[PDB]
Amino acid sequence: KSAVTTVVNP
Amino acid sequence: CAEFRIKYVGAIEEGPLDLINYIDVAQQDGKLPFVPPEEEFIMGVSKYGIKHRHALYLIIRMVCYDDGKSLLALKTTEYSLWVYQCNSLEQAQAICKVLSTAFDSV
Repeated sequence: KSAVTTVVNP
Repeated sequence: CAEFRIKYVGAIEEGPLDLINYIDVAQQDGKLPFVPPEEEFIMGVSKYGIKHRHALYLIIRMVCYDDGKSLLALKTTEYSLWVYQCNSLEQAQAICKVLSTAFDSV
């Protein structure tokens, strides 16, 4: 399971 | 258009891994402090922008990790790197979730 999350701009 | 609760840290006048380092360098120097004052501010995530307002087109990346608290990082645009501080990791990750569809909103 996760620890560091991100979202990138398209 | 959802509202949140955060603490402020500071601002600067390839992947997300690099963004974490730039904070850790500016933290070990003194440009941005580790532990912030208890002052609680509202971080509303609206369709318009991050409600002091930040764009939705010019924003690039959001990072959240564990510096039992957390940290935050933005990327508005010469680039900018806005840094915050969340109560926990789950809520810090929950903000990303709002940006996941708010991006698909435009």
